[PDB]
Amino acid sequence: AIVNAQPKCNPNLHYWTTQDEGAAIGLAWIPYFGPAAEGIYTEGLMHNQDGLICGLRQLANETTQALQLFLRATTELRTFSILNRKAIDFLLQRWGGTCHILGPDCCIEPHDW
Amino acid sequence: DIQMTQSPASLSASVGETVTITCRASENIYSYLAWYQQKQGKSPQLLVYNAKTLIEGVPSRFSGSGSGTQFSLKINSLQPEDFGSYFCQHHFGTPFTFGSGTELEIK
Amino acid sequence: DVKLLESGGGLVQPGGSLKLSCAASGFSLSTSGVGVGWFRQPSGKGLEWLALIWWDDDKYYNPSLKSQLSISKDFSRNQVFLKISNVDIADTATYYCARRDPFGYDNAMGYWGQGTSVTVS
Amino acid sequence: IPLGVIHNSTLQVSDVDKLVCRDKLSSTNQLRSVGLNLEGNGVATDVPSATKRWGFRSGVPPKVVNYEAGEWAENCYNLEIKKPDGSECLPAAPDGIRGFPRCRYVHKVSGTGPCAGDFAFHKEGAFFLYDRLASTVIYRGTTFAEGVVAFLILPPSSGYYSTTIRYQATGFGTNETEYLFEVDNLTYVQLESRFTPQFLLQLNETIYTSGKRSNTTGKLIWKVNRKIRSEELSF
Amino acid sequence: IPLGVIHNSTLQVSDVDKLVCRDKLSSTNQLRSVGLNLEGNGVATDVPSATKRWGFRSGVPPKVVNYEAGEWAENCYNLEIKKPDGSECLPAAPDGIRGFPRCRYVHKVSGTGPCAGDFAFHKEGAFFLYDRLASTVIYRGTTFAEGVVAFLILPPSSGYYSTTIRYQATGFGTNETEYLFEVDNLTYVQLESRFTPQFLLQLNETI
Amino acid sequence: IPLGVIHNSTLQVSDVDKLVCRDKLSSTNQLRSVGLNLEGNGVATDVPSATKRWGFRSGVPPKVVNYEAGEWAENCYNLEIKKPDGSECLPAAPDGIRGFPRCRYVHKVSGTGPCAGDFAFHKEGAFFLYDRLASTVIYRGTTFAEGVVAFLILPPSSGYYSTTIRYQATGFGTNETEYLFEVDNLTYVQLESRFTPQFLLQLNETIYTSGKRSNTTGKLIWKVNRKIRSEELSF
Amino acid sequence: DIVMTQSPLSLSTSVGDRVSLTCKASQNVGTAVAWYQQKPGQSPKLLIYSASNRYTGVPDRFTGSGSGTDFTLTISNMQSEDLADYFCQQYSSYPLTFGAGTKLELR
Amino acid sequence: EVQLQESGPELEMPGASVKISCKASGSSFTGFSMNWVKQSNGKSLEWIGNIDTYYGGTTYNQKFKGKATLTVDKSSSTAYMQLKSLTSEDSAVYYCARSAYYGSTFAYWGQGTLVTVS
Repeated sequence: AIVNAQPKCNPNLHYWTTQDEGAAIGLAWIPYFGPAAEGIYTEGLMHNQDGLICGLRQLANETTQALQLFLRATTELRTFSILNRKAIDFLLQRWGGTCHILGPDCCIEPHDW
Repeated sequence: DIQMTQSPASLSASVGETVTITCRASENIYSYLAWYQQKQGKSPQLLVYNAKTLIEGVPSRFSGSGSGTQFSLKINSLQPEDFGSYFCQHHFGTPFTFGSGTELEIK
Repeated sequence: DVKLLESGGGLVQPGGSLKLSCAASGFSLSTSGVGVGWFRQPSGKGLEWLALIWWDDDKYYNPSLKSQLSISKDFSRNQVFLKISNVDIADTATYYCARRDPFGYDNAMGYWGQGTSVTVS
Repeated sequence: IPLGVIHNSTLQVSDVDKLVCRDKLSSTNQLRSVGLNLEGNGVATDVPSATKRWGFRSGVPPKVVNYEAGEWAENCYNLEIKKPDGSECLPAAPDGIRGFPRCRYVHKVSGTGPCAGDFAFHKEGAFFLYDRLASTVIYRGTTFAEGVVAFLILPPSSGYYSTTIRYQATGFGTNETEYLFEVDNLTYVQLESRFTPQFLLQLNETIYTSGKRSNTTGKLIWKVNRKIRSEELSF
Repeated sequence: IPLGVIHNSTLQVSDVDKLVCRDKLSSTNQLRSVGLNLEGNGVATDVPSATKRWGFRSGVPPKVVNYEAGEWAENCYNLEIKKPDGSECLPAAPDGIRGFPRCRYVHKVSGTGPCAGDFAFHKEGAFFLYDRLASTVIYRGTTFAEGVVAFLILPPSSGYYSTTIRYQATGFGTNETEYLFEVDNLTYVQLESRFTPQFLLQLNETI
Repeated sequence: IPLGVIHNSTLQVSDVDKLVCRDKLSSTNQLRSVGLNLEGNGVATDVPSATKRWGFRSGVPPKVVNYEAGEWAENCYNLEIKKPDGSECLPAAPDGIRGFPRCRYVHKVSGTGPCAGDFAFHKEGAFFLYDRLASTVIYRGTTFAEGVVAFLILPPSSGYYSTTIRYQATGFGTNETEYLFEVDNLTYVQLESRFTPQFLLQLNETIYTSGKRSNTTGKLIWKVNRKIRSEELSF
Repeated sequence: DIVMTQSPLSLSTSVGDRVSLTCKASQNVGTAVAWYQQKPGQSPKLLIYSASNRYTGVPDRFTGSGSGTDFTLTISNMQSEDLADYFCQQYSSYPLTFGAGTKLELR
Repeated sequence: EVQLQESGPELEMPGASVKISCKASGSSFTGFSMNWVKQSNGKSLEWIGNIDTYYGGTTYNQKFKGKATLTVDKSSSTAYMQLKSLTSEDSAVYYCARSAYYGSTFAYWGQGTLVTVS
């Protein structure tokens, strides 16, 4: 539940991705028969359902500080990873705590009777 | 769908009198709010967006306010060109529900 | 009013190479579209074209001499240069660095440097 | 660094003291670091404003960061600018760098000036978006794609053929810097303010037709404002 | 990208709806990405067939991938080929790239021709295997090794000194190219088909 | 590779078959890879001893590793040494390398000799600490900061401006090698043994003051033992 | 490249004479032409601009004319100080070209 | 600046369908994915729908029963809506006007067209 950016926000995200689900032909899979490099990109346009995009722009805005401060702390030149580490800390905060039923963890199922 | 309302159904005022209009939404949408105005025989013009802010070229008299389920519009020192229909709108995704509407009247 | 200046290499053996230069002491040459260039008058002859240089990074050459001629510049010092491969006695001439004079319509270039000359031996 | 979690139709900060499992991180493909176009914040696209947004500073070495797929940019820039002595200015892009995948109007600049600084730097810290790597520095050549990046937790020829407006620079890295649009070997139009690439595009109505079209060995530089064109106002 | 779990005497694809603990991933050192030699599929070893298996295409920039080691290769290749104007063809290997450690018959090619493409590409998409980095492109110089990467979940000087047959190329980037073995500074033996590296090695009975 | 857990006021090695949850890895920021100064083991800092600690060997290619924040190094070294034919010796530092953040006395060497090997090699397997990257090899230019690294599981202008001592080398990579302190364009003093940077700093009591100060077209090189200064003992 | 000619190649003169000179181009210059004056030891100062206007700081005796391939330079009320080599140039196209030149001989 | 051109108001027979259209007066419409709204009988607005300006994909208010045909023709700078099964009670001002999620973009329709039946 966070506040939307105070910049005007353009809700229409005509966008592109490298995602391409499936592989109709193995030739697409083979680099020799692969698409021109820009061909990996695919495109569509997001609409701001549930107000998420303007909030996203604020998320990015706040993130330019959080991220760059981190980037200054990095020693890697091209910082290819980060989110993987975030997944690691998700798990570290989720696991190794005490956890039978009473602790607020482990997604405990209702007891069988 | 989010429901929206506005009041007073109309608001008479003398010219140069400050007025306010208020509106509500059935759920808190974190200020995805907007207001519009029109003269009779004229299309609505956006006045306000994002709850509290104004479309450029809207005079300083206007002021957006509130968030979520409760919000309002104030016009300081109302002028004759400003008497007209008013609307509110939902921007938290679609459909873009509108307020019940209000209209200014001249004293 | 620009103190366009001339400089260049000294006497050279024919079949040699020569570099010539000029500078605009009275003008930054920072206006976009400044045009400068060179021409020569061997033996009291008319205004043979040699080259054009623009502040907009445009270069032109007299194609008959272009095979042996190159334009260079050093704007930080308001400098213009020409280099000529295979210089020989046919290249001895009166020379001038030049600049647009009306400066911006119909060329008119027009404005002249101090004048320089080239000889061989 | 907090991430926005999409839940109950809203973004939520991930940096909380409870990892509620209402959202399940079933895989690493729910992770996102998507780039966003700076332009989508209502940020000015004037070529001079772009210059105004860059720091032009010598400094601590540049970094880039890997980021996720995101929105098309309408305006982006390519740069050939060099120091007044013809020295290279701004590092050439590093290997594997290419311009952003979908800018519709990549602007390009050429010419020289002091071109202050080493890496420039964005004044807001906005990332340049080259292809899939966000940057703290402006690279020569490839498209700048100014933008920002958000991290969130998840629950046809024109796509590259579009691109407009190339111009000369007079000076660089300072408020006095000027830019001139070039078409048909003609240099005109200071791009002073409020001119969309399309505003400029319609001015190709002048090429060999409505004014302009020199009858001389070369271009005369008309000023942007026939009033706009500043026909015959080159000097 | 599926992985095969080794259990109950068979490989099992990782994409199942339960991560059964009959096998335990006690550590990251059970992970494997071992390379396999393309040749182990009965794939032809003819020097021309190698050319027949290479795409010779201009294209999207090359990538390499870190992978676990692998089976010995009997045959692998080196390239010095340049375009007819003497231009370099195929990128030189990048630093840290080196030839596969255990090919028994690294083969080499030199000489010039059109050498079509810039990243070549394997026609099967098979990885070139350069030491611990698999590749989508042929690198100049260093040994290529053909193969594919398998990903699985785990529950002496002759080893590299073997290697034979270096040859000239007449033309390049086509299967019209002639390959000629060089011996005693003589260029002969078209290598067109059915010649093992040892078949070729015994030809030195003429030297 | 063992890591030390801090628990009950002592370090504990992590390479055990039981993971007791008395200690919890709540986040990745409890992990450390901190560098340590080799000198903190009582290791000699004499420039000749430093040469004695390096392998001077051609070999399997060098590697570096990212490491954590840690103690200041009092003595560290910079190298310009080249092979007798004037060829470069020891690889140049890799891009982004800079000298260690806190060396108090970086010792710099210049001159030539056989400079055996290509990768040197620390004889202890100790890592040179360049900025944030530990190394198996000596790099030219930037500060060596010899040291070791440990991994852990956790529960003013002088800070950079300090640095003294630069000297010539005669020969290299062998224990016949000679090193000569240089100040005020005077090369002097073989450095015997046991000379702190401060001992050597004290030798600047002779610069424009107590003796020395050659009266000739250039420096005369005194041979160290006024007895130490070895005034008029240049041959 | 483009042929340029001028005439008369020489003109005898006296004071008060109306000097007439012309410049011809093989190609249609369209008035992008200029005229120049020169004396030994001196640069060839600009006389005519855009086939008609005297260059500023040119005496008002000097006039010029024409369009297309034909242009002129004239001197009303000639003064002996006007003896000079005269030239013209084509600015409508390049490589740049110039007239064969003319001279004046007072006597 | 974009303006959404449309023909004047018109009488229709009952059961009529009407293909409403608007032509943008400029290029910005191409990224707009314009909204449709309605004022039946001069009443406060009902959102009607929107059409993607690149793909022509659409959404509509689910209270706008029987929807409308919705299409786009980017090459014509135009977008379309079609009224269905009309009755006099459906008389309304029909807007091609675009209600942006936020002020970063906007477009509107001033034509005043109303469809009526009898």
